Amino acid sequence: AMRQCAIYGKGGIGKSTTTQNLVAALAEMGKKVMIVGCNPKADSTRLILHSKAQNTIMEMAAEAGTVEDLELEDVLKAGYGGVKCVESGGPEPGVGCAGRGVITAINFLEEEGAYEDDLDFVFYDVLGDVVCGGFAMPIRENKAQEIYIVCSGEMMAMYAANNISKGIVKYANSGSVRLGGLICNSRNTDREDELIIALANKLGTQMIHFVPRDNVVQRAEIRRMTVIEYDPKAKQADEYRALARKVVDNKLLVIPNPITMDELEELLMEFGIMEVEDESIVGKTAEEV
Amino acid sequence: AMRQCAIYGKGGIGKSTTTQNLVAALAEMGKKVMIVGCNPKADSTRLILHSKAQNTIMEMAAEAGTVEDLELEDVLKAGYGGVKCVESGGPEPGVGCAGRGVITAINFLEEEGAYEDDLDFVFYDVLGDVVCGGFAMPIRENKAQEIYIVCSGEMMAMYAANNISKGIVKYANSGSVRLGGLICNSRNTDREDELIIALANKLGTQMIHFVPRDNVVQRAEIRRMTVIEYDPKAKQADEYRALARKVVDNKLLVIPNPITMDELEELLMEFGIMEVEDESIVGKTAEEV
Ligand code: SF4
Repeated sequence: AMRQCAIYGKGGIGKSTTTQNLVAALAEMGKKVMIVGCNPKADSTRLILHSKAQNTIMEMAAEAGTVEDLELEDVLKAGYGGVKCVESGGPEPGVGCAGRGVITAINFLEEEGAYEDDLDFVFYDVLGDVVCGGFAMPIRENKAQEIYIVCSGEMMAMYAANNISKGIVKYANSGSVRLGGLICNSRNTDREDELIIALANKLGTQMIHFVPRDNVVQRAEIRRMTVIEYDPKAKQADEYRALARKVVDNKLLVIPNPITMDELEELLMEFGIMEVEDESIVGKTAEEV
Repeated sequence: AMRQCAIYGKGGIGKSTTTQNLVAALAEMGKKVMIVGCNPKADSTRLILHSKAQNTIMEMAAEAGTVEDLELEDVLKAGYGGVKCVESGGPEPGVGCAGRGVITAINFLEEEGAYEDDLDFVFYDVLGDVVCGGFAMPIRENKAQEIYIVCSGEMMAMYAANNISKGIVKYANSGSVRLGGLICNSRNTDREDELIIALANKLGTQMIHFVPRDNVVQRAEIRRMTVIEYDPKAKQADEYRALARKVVDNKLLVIPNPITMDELEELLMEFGIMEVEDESIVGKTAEEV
């Protein structure tokens, strides 16, 4: 029973680092896993392969002329734990849709049969900075049924998480696509552990894990490797193991309930990241009030 | 001579705040300016209109059934300095392309003739987090000829800036679309003033302004207004005036020269934001080295 998963979330909060460390812990569970990277920069596999940047299907279809002129040897690599690694590649900037890099990539892996081969998990590392039909490709073409959203106690991350949810909603009533939970990637904001459980409930799922911000994640990272690989005996290593536990063992897959902007500011004001408004000074000069 | 401009750049570095403050100083120059907001959240006009969030063409085409059922009174507002303000609106999450909200909006303004009416400047606030053909709509349909990119001394902002540039390149040899310069929105990183001039040269333009990070921008902002409007006698107000000067007076419009990733890490390592690599430890456990 090979399960199809995707890790969606906003950029710059270290989504990929957690995707890769989660996956590394699952290979330590003895699960064969394949990461399909879907970002324009090739950052979705570089901790598993010890790479500066893995070569992408777009760059190499450009070398060969078309996609059929490519063989799986150099498209799909494997590293720590025989974790298979593809990078889809980015759209030609300013002209292509991002989504077509990702279909080109899934189609190329269905055809050279990497999907029905021995695998336990597929994980698509997808950006959530814009929730358009471009980035919703693995949702719409029913390639990822289990979506876990990475966020933090901060507006844009949570905004992203809600919008990803609205998309799961449209496609839920014509497929197996469900939200399996949220993951807080700590930004050391005061009581964000709580904030993301609050959000996870008003959406109808759980906060399946709180990932703290250790120092070792950064020290393993400058070595182009995971914390599971660098120091298995650290606190943080156990954090990812525990997340990878919960993901196998999870059966709480839902069709979420998106909130409003007003409701979202509630959550941010209540837990104190957002400042409680004063319209008694809105629109007034330095001098007036 | 009404000039068509776009402000492209990565999110979360306060692009919109500088777009709106720049435009506010131009209304103080006595220029009629229209901001066309292109982001899925309505944050491109809210400092000019003192608004929580301006209503968007997408939400209101949804009310009325189609776009023709809308009149310019409530689509296009005006605030501080008779600065016209439209918000394009976002794609239905997970299904539409972002680009079609922006064509639907420019087409609606061409037809109800807001473009040939008395105007000096048009400014499209466009996201740069993904440089796909979706967000390159104002470039491809030759609606913005002068593109000024906002960035900072940090990897992703610079990456964004280069990618926007690759886009200007593809569309330059079939239109008047040019890069008029970069703008560093300081993040108080040590010597980023320098870094962005270095980048602006290896690309072939200029760093047309350095915008510092004042405290007053934040205090004007919680009042839903610009610094030009809140305290004209601050240092920061003068900063935006100087930028708005340079933009009118600018005639250095180019077809840029994108650099590589390697060249980009050069610039980051040279000015000290990026750490000088050691591959003598890449791939080694805590224990080995
Ligand atoms: S659908 Fe999204 S990724 Fe595709 S071209 Fe449009 S905005 Fe870009």
